[PDB]
This record gives sequence, structure tokens and C-alpha cells, in this order.
Amino acid sequence: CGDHAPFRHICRLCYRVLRHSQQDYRKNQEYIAKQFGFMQKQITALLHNNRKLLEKHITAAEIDTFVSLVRKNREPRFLDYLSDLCVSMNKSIPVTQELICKAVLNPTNADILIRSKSVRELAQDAKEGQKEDRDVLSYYRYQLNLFARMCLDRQYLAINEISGQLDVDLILRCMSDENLPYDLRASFCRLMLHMHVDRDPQEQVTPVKYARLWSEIPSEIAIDDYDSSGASKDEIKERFAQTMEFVEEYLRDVVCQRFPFSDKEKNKLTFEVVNLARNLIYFGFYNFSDLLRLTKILLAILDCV
Amino acid sequence: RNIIERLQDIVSALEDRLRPLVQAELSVLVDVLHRPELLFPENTDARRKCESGGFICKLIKHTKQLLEENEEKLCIKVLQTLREMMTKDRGYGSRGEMSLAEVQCHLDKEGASNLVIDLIMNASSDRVFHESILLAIALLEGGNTTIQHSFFCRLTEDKKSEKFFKVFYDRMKVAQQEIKATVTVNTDDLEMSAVITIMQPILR
Amino acid sequence: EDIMVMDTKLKIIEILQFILNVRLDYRISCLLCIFKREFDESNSQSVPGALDFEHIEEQAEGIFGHGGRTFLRVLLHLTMHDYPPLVSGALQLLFRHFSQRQEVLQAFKQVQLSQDVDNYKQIKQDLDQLRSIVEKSESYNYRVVKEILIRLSKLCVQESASVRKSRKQQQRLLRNMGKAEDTKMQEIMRLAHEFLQNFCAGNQQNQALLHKHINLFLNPGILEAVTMQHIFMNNFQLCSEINERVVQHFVHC
Amino acid sequence: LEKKQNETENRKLLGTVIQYGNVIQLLHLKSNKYLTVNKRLPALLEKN
Repeated sequence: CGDHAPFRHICRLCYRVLRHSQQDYRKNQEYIAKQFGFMQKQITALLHNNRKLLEKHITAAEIDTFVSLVRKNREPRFLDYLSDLCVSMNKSIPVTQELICKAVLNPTNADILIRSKSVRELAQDAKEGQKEDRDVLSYYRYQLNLFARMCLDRQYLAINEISGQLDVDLILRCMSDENLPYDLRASFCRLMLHMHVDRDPQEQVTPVKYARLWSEIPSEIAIDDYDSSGASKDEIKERFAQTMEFVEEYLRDVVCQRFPFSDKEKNKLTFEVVNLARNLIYFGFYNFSDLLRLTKILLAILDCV
Repeated sequence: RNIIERLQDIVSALEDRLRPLVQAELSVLVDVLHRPELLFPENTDARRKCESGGFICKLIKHTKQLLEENEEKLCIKVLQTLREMMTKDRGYGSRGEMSLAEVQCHLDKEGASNLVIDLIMNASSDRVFHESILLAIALLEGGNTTIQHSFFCRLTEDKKSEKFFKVFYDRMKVAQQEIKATVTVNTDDLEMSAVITIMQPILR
Repeated sequence: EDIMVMDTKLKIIEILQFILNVRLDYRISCLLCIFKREFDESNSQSVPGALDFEHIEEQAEGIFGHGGRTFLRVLLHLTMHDYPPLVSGALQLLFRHFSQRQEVLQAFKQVQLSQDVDNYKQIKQDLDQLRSIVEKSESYNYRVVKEILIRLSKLCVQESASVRKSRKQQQRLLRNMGKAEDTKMQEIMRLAHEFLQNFCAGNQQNQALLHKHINLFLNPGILEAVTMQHIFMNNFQLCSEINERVVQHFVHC
Repeated sequence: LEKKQNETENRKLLGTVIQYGNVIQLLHLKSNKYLTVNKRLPALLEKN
């Protein structure tokens, strides 16, 4: 720096080995960890834990510096890595999340570090058609979602919900439109909204069918649609139904006719949707018919060959 | 008059009584069918014939589960299932002769007994212990001659399981001493628990 | 990604485990509400030779096999080659076949243990249980949490019925009892023992039996004799549960 | 007879290399009395 090649290449892999050694070590990595930040600046803050180490990586200034660099940075992968949202309850609920949100929220707040949406989508398609059109969105969306979503925290997610759009339909359409992250992004957004609704009560499945001598309506012979966690009556129900219908209808069709390896993200989205359905879908016999299809959809996925 | 409700409870009880009478048998039949199917080309399945058709998979899966450990409850159910597969002499009437010379012969054609030697070697649960050999007499399936003849050859592998068997035996010796203190003296019984009872069956 | 699909599908499959679990329970309740008491029981929902042909009558409906394909799908799920995470899922599915029998058990699943009274008990009974659970879960921090177990769930309504076997069934911590320290934990334990005795207070015959079942740190004769005498003596349980040698233990006690 | 048999063991027993971890017995000579610790009969000072 003061004043590349084979030497540089050799040093790169060596740096990777160094990172692994500190990451593997426990009770053994204090100054190596202290050491890591400078190396990061040149080119395990939560990844290796550091209970103490995790807190230490929590140099507020270090986080701020990383964010500023990214903003003027114009270099994306590092931003996602920095973006975190660790397991371990999402990095202690933003013990990581709080920092990222303030830091991410502050940068967004003062900087970057319908019809318009449709126009943007068309522009993105043109960019995709060429080789430098719109290649920032999938990564950006993923980073934003992770950053604004570790572990289902407080209203910082509603700060990201400030950039929400209220559009499950739009998100689903976007994911479908770009066999990508936007659709997956819609699922993530849906999960966040669902989590907010879910704070309401944490809907675990209860097996209490205890109808007393005062018993229930005993004419429920074939309930095709049982009462579930659609977010209340018509609106919640409609949203859940629409999403489910599209996925089964869309997922089922893809599974029946898709290739066995080309939409790993699509499969992941389907799994997320299934989890979401468990949190929210509860529609009975009709739901059960859908479940049969999911059963059918599962069979279609297996239609192994 | 809550008599209608009481009558409903009685009808349910009658149904339950039948359930007690069979579903053990019915459940066994379903499971037995699965065992046969596994031996079977998937009981009319066999991965839709084809390249992936389908013969000997249950045994391979069983070896993997044994290696896995786990919340042991699944393993206990599986141990019961292995016994049920050996657990035979009824339900047949793929015309395999219902004799362990064919059956545990094909079960030794399967040959899943290293896990029982591992169940003899590793004994995590007492229920894992008391059933790891509790069906293990099928390893001596009447002849069990290869199950001997390979099991003796299998005895030359490591120290592991043999040492565990010795510990169980030693465990039986300790238990016997305790029981002797426990019988204590004369001059009735509750079966001496079973610890003792378990040991007698195990010893046999 | 294959297991991300597979255990993702296993997530659906484990979702399908309780999904059909839930479905089976709901179906049972619906069936239970009207008609067929004898007939309904026989029907199910889907001397030595009594059902042995009805099993054969299930044997064609099994050997040939309102979704038959769904049952086959469960078999295909079992059919996956080797997925250790997936293998664990397969083990769950194998137990799940066991679900028809499980469903019979599930039909029974009517046990455990008035109305408004039940709600009040849940508000409290539940509170006492929660305090005990929290104390186990969380020097004296669990001893700081011990007042939720000893004081919370301290005023048991022994006049109200449904408490003896049912609060005995509702009380997991008590069952587990049935870490001694001379400090906050020790004090909490002594208080808990007194409170627990008051709570059990619902075993005059049954309560005594429950206490006996719970016990392992007691009935030696030596280590707890004075306390044992205080807990019980001079009754009909002193004539049948009154076997001797306690003064031989009380000779050291 | 069994006590006689205990002897008709000890005589044979002489020769054994006395090692760690064994379980052995004792006996005096001057008083020629035995050693037995009670499990239920306490001491004079402390009952423990």
C-alpha cells in the first residue's frame, strides 16, 4: 500500500487458512480476533461466536466504518456478509439486529449508505436481457431483508415495513416475474408480516378437542375449510388462499413439469411457504384437499426419475 | 338425562375393547407387510420396478438408524419392529417359506445383526439394552449358523462391543449379588422386580 | 440443496406428520359428535379369529392398497435412498404408519384432568406450575425464582374436586420430584415441601398412594423419621401401610 | 464347617503378593481381636 501477482494469490489462501484457525478455536482466539478487523478492511464477528468476541466485533465504529465503505463502496458481497442476522436468535435479537438496523436504518435515512414499480420491472428485464442492466437487485434485496429481519425483532422491521408496500400480490408477482430473489423476497416479506401478526399469539397446534356436555356444533361432518390463522376473516383468509392457490397451482405445475435441479431457490421458497402455511394456513377439508395436492405436490416432486 | 352421553361412552368403550384385542395384531400385520415389502420389491412398489427396484432397503436403513442414536424412542419402536419381522408364524396365506432358515436366512441375507452386536457393544439405554438383546435371540434364529459363523468371524473385529457385553455380564453379576442380598432370607415376591427377571431372560 | 429440498420436504413431511395428526384428531371429534355409537366404533374411519379376517379385509385394502396415493406417498418417502437428516425424517414416518394404531390411541386421547372452575385452575394451577418450571429452568436465581414455585401455586383449593389425580396429572414438577443445599435453595426446598404437602392435601387414600409413588428420598426409617411420623400415623393407613422396622430405622433415626 | 472352610482357604492363601486396590481383612494379636465397622451403630462423640 505504501509503495499483486503470484505472491498476492499465495497470500490470499493463507489468509483463508488463518481465518479458519481463529474460527475453529475457542478459549484461544483473543488477539487473532482483535486482529481480524484490519484484515477485513484490507479485503467471525458473529460467525465464530465470540460471546466476548461477538461483543468485541461489535465495535460500533467498526460497524459504522464498514457501512460507510459499502455505501461509497459499490462492492456488494461484503455488504451481505456484514448484514448478518445470525442464528442464535438472530445474533441475540439484533444484539446484532439493533446495531444493523440503526446503522443500516441511519444510512438509509440519510443516504444510501405501482405503475412506477411496473416500469422498473420492465427496465430490470431490459437490463437482464443485456449484460449490465439491473444486476444489483437480488443481492440488495436479500441483504435488506436479512438486515431488517434477524430473529423477528421490534418495529425496526416496521421501519423496513416502512419500505414495505403492503403488496403480497406485488411481491408474489415480482418473484414470478424474475425467477429470482424478488419472489423469494416477497416470501421473506410475507414471513416478516406474518411474524408481526404472530407476535399476537404464537399459534402452536393444540390438540384440545374438549367439547364438554355443552358440546360444539356437532354437524361438522366433512369440514373442507377449518378455522385457521388467515390474518382475520376475509382479508387474512383471502391473502392466504391466494398465495396458497398460486403456489400449488404454480408449484404443482412446475413440479409436474420442471427439471430436477434448476430452481433450488424455488424449492426453498416452497419450503418457506409451507412453513408459512403452518403458521397461518388452517383451512380444513378444503385446505386438506390442498394438502392432498401438497400431498399431490409432494408426490409430484418425488415423481422421482 | 345424560344417559345418551353415557351410552355413547359405553359404545366407545366397546370399540376400544376391540382395539385392545386387535390393532396389536392389525398393527403388526401392517408392519409385517412392510417388512415383507422391504424384503419384497416394495410390496407391489419396489420404486416402480426399474433400475431402482428395490430389494433389501429396509435392512440398509435399519443399520443407519442404529448408528444414528437420537431421541431413542424411535429406535425403541424400530427394535420392536425388527422383533415383529422375526415375530412370525402367522398372517401368510412372494410365497416365502415362513421359516427363519429362509426368513432370518434372508434376514441374514439382510444381516443387520452387527447393530445388535453394536447393541451388544453400545448400550445407551436400559430399554435399549433390554430390547437390544430382547429380540437378539433372532440372531440365533434357530440355526443362526452363519449368524454364528460370521458372528464369530465378526468377533475378530475390535474390542468395543465384546467389552460392552462383558460389562453387561459383570452388570448381571453385580445385580445377582444385590438380588442375593435382596432375597435376603427365609425361615413372598413381586418377581424380584425384573432387573433380576430381565437378567434371567438375558441369561437364557 | 437436495436435503434443503429433502428436509425441506421433510419439513413438509414433518409438517405432514402433525398435519395428518391434526386431521385425524379433528375427524375423530366430528365422528364422535353424532350417531353410530357401536357402529361408529366398529367403523373406525378409513374367539381367536374375530378380526383376523377383517385384518385380511384390510389385507386386500393394504396389499392392493379418500387418498390411496397419499398412503403410497408415505411409502415413497420411506423409499428415499439415504438421508441421515432425511433418515431421521423417515424414522418419524415409519412411526407414523404406526399412526393408524396411534390414531386408535388418539381416539382414546380423551384422558387427563368444573368448566369455569377449570379456567380458574388454569389461571392459577397453571401459575403454580409455571413458577416451578421457571425455577427449574431459571446461587439463588432459580432460588430467586423459587418463590414462583413455593409461593406461586401455594394456595391450593383442596375443597374443589378434580385436583387429586388431575392436578397430580397436571403437576409435572411434583411428579418429577416424586440439589439439597443449606442456603437459598435449601430454604426454598423446605418451604416447597410444606407447600407441596398442603397441595397434595387431595390424597386421603389416593393422595397417600400418589405420595408413595412419588417417593425415593423417603421411607428409610432413619434419615426422615420425625418428619415421616408427622406426615402420617394413627389411621387406616397406619393399619395397612403400617409395616414394622421403622423404630429399627428410628433406632438410628 | 464353613468357618473351618474359611481356614481351609487361608492356609492355601498364604503367598499372595499384596497389591493396590485389594480388599483384605485384619485381626489383632496381643488382644487377638477383630475389626468390624458398623453401618447403623454410631460413635460416642458424633453420631455421624
